[PDB]
Amino acid sequence: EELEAYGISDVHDIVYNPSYDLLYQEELDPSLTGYERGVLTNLGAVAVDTGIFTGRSPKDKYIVRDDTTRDTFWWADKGKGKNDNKPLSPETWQHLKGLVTRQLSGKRLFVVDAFCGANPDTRLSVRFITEVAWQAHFVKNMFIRPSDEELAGFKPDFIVMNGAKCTNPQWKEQGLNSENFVAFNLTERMQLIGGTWYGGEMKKGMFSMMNYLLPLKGIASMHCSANVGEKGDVAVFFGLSGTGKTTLSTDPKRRLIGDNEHGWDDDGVFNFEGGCYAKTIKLSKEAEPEIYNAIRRDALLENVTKREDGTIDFDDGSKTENTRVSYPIYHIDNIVKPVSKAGHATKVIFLTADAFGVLPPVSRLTADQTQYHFLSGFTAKLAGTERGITEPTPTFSACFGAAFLSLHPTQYAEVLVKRMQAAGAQAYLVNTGWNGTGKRISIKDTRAIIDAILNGSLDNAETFTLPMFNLAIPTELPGVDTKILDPRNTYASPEQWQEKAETLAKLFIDNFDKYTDTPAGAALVAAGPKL
Ligand SMILES: Nc1ncnc2c1ncn2[C@@H]1O[C@H](COP(=O)(O)OP(=O)(O)OP(=O)(O)O)[C@@H](O)[C@H]1O
Ligand SMILES: [Ca+2]
Ligand SMILES: [Mg+2]
Repeated sequence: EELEAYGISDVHDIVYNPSYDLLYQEELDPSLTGYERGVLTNLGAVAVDTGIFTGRSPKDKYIVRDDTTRDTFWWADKGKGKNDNKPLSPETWQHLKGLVTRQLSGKRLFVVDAFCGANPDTRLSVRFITEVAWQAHFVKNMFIRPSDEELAGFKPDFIVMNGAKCTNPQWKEQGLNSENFVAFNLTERMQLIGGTWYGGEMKKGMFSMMNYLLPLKGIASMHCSANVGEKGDVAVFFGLSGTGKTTLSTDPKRRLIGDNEHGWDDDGVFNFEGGCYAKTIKLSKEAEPEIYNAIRRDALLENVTKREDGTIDFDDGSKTENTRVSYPIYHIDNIVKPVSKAGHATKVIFLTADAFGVLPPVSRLTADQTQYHFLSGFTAKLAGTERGITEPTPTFSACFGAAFLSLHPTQYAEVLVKRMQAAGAQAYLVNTGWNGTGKRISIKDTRAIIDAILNGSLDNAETFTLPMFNLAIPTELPGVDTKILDPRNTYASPEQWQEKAETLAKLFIDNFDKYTDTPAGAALVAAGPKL
C-alpha cells in the first residue's frame, strides 16, 4: 500500500529488508531465468551475471535541472570542464518515472531500507526498490544496515527505483544518449535506473547525492578508502578506478574504516558505506588474503567465470575485466566497529596508476602541490593491450572522482584543505602504476611504501627533487627496493624518461588551464610540472 505513494501499483508481494538467508534462497531458485539467476561457487558465495552492462554508464547519467539544482550543480553544459552531469527536463523525468513505476507494478518487489553515512546527524535514509533479488543483495551489502529499532521509525530521505528490465523507447525524441538511463531528481529526492542491471549505479548514485549535500555543509566528501593504526593515526587513500583503494587499505595490521566513500566533519573521518566492492580480475590469495577470505556465503560475485564443478576462474576476463565481489564490511576481521568512523586524518595519500611510466612510486607533496594534484586528478591506462602493442591514455578527473562530483571541483578542494590544515595533515603522491619496466609495481613494494608513509620513515628520509614535476623523492626507504624510488633508474638511459616526462607535463599543463581564471588557481600553476 505505501508503494502507491511512489507511483507503483498492484504489488501483491513486498519482500521488506530481506535477510541474508532469504536472499540466498531467492538467488538460487531453480526457476529463475536470464540475468536474475545466481549460481553457487565452491567458496560458498553466490555469483551472478550483470548482463550487457558490466560497469557504470556515465553517458546515460542525467540530473533534472529545476529551481532546486539550477544555480548549485556543476552542469555538463555550463561551467568550465568536462563532467557527466547532463541536464534533464522535468517533463522527460515524468516520462522516465512512468516507465520505471509501470515496470515495477504487479511484480514481487524487494524493498531495502538503509543508511548512507555513518553519523546520524548527516546520514541519508534511503529506500531501494527492485524486482531482482541479487540487486537487493548488492544494496544490503553496500549500504549501512539499520537495526530493528532504526527500521521502526524509518523515514526515507531518498528513493532509488531500479527498473533494470525496462528501457526508454522515446530516447531519440528526448535528446538522450540511449534507451538506458540513470536519472536524478533532487526536488523529488529520487534516482531512477532503466536498462542497466549493474549494481554500481545505485552505489555511485547515492555517493553523488552525498557529494552534493555535504560540502555545502562544511563537510568534506571524499572518493577514498581509509584506515586507522593501533596508535589512532588515520590515513585516507584517494584514487581513480583500479588504483588500489580497496587493495591497500585492507591491511591486517590496521583497522579498516572503509574502502571507497568517506566524509570528514568536525569529529573526523567516517564511512558512508556498509560494505566493500573489490576488483577480482587475476585475484591472488597470496597477495590479497583478507579480500580472498571475504569471499564466502553472503558475498556476491559479479561476472566471474564459474566452472561446471563450481570453482572460480579469477584470471578470466572474457566477459569483462571489471569482475567484482561485494561483501558486508564485517567479512574483514580487523575493522572499526560498531560504527565505521575515526578521528582526523593526518596522512592523505593520492594513488595514481601512471601508465606513462614517469611518476615516482612515492613523493611527499608541498601544500600547493596537494591542491594542484587534487584538482588535476591524474591517472592513465594501457588502452589497446588487446590490440597487441599499445600506448597510454590519460585521464584527468578532478578530486580523483569527477564522475561523482555534484559541485564544482574547487568546492571540494576548499573543504578538504580546511580539514587537512586543522589536523596538520600531510599529503603524498603514490604511483601504483607503471615505470620503465612496462610492468606495474608489485603489491608487495606498494605495501612497503605505504608502511613507510604511515610510520614516518618517509618524513625523516633524505630527499631530492625530481625534475620537471619538482617532486620530493626519498633516496632510500626501509623495505623498498632502492632502485625503483627514482623513476629514471627503470629506463635504459634517463633520456627515455625525459621524453615521456615532457609529454606528460604538457598534458598536465593543458589540463590545469581551466583552473587559472581565479587568482588562487593561477598561483597554483607554479606547483605544477614545468617545461
Ligand atoms: N601495486 C598495486 N597496488 C594496488 N593494486 C594493484 C597493484 N598492482 C595491481 N593491482 C590491482 O589493482 C586493482 C585495484 O583494485 P581495487 O578494488 O583496490 O581498486 P579501487 O581503487 O578500490 O577501485 P574501484 O573503485 O574500481 O574498486 C586490483 O585488481 C589489484 O590487485
Ligand atoms: Ca571506483
Ligand atoms: Mg575497490
